[PDB]
Amino acid sequence: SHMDRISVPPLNTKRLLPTRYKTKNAIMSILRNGEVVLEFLKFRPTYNEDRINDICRISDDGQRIIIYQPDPGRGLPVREQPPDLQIPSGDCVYNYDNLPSKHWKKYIYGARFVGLVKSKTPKVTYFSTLGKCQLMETMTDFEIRFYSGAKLLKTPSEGLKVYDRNGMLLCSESRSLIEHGNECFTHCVNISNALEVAQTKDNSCFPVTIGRRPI
Amino acid sequence: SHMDRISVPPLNTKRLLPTRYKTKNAIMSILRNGEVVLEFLKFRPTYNEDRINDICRISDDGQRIIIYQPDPGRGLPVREQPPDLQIPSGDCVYNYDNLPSKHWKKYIYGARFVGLVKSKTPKVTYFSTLGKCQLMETMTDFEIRFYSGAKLLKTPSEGLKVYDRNGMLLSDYSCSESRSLIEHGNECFTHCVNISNALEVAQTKDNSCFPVTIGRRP
Repeated sequence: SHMDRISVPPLNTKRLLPTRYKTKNAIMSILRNGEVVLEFLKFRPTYNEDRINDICRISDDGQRIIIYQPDPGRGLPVREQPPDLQIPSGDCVYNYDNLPSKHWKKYIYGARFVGLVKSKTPKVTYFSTLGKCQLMETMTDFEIRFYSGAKLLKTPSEGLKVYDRNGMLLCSESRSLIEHGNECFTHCVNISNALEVAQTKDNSCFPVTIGRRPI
Repeated sequence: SHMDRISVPPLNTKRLLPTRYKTKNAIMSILRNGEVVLEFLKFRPTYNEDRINDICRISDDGQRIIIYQPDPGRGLPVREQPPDLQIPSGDCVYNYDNLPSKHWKKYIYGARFVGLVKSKTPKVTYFSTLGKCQLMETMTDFEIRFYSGAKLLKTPSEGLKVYDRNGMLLSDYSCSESRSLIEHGNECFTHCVNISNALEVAQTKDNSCFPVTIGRRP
């Protein structure tokens, strides 16, 4: 039933570069091979330090999941990268369509970490007459760094905002920058749609950069 | 472990009106009192029809959960309204934090149900110079019915979709017309959000500020 399948769509790390992000509760990595590794931490007085409590690896297309607890009861100490993957024993290998519900929260955490990185990864970059425009891989996040210094931000929750170089939210000059922002956004979206036509499995069309900073 | 918990926060039916969804495997209701009632169905040859196998009731702040399994094995005939049955024992009354994982699928299903309702419930309606914009209770589902006939939809689940005057989905924005629809989308969405934000200030427990409609059909 529609009740036995997780809420998020299967994640995927298309065009996302290696990155290692760390909160107080988790280390999360996108690896060179596109896989997502989540190392959830638990502080262990016994060792007086964070320990890797459990690990969730997710394939670059979101369909294959491995979830286990390393050395249960104590886990592993934190290193500069996630631990290597030991050959799976089977009962720690799940897939997207049958992932049990008790593991959905971890998977959703991965989807969200991937969402974040996608929201900061430029897919189309364009030099307008007024500023450097960047459409992110999410197709919704977008910003312009104006040569003057101002900045326009478009996000899925607030819409378009514009700021001065130090970050104060500016006002008829705003009407001008905002209008230019809409225009660039649409151009970048059109560039993106246009380029999918030339895309093949062997040859990519992104990330793309058009024009250059004037002088 | 913190990651070994239910995958949705507590639901809530704030400002949702009564409603009833029928799927092949459940009947889902939001009652007048704000309660969610999920009726799980299963076809039973012995009766030659679908029977209600079990039931899950969830309070309006998502904090109370009651699980029934009425007339076990046999179930109940489906009715057009959910009946408020006897609870076998106090063991069947849970709260959100202690709900056992064997019932998370049910709860999450309820929370999804509620999200569907919220995504179709207008919270801010604005009549612009170009269309009727509706920002929904989710704060992220947004649509404009342009007076000219175009339509623009915005959801977290599908990004942006824009339909020309002829009801055709646009694949790109080449003409001055399509580019103006996308632009109005952004401006009107920013405004409805600002309206939502500004109104909260006037909100109390005695008086509401939503749903709100600004202006009118030209």
